[PDB]
Amino acid sequence: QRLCEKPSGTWSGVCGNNGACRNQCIRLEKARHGSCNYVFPAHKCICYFPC
Repeated sequence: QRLCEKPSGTWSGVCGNNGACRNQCIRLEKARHGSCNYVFPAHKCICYFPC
């Protein structure tokens, strides 16, 4: 399947950005991609790792 997502463990609380989220996942969680996905009813930071 696609990239296997992993809930940002370096992030906390509500999320309001995709880039800072992505960037954080890149450097801190060593993720290749990241975004602020909308897991209803809230936006959560999700890092993407090569699956």
